[PDB]
Amino acid sequence: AHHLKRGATMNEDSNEEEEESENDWEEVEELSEPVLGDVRESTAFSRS
Amino acid sequence: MATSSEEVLLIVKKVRQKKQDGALYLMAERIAWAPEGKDRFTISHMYADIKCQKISPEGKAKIQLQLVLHAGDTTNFHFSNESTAVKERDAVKDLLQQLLPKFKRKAN
Repeated sequence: AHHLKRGATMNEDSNEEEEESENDWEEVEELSEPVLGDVRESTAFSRS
Repeated sequence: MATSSEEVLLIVKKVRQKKQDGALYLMAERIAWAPEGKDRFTISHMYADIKCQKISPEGKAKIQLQLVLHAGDTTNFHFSNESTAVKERDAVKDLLQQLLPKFKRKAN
């Protein structure tokens, strides 16, 4: 099919904001590590 | 190590924004982009302001990454690097989404 953005000549001069498939992205979201305690190295202090 | 230093964690090549030639550099807490072969950066966003990022999958003539900022902004990055376009796309994706909630400044 055709690209849903460029319907006619608008910026084919510099080719900047005229056409782009910006309506088809696998939307990625802020991913965090599953942690329930930030003490895995501090606990390995062994002794003081 | 994430100490407000310009430590580029990931160096991405031939990245185009709206087809504009450039290079994408992922630092410790900020992601910046500057035209390829140019010393002056034009795009600079903090992970803190970015909420998420979407990646334009195969099937298109260009593999890309759009940055969705929780401030109401979006940055379309086209990976025009024939060598590692798709590969860089996912590496950037991961690194970015991994750091995204780590520097989240939306707690305000």
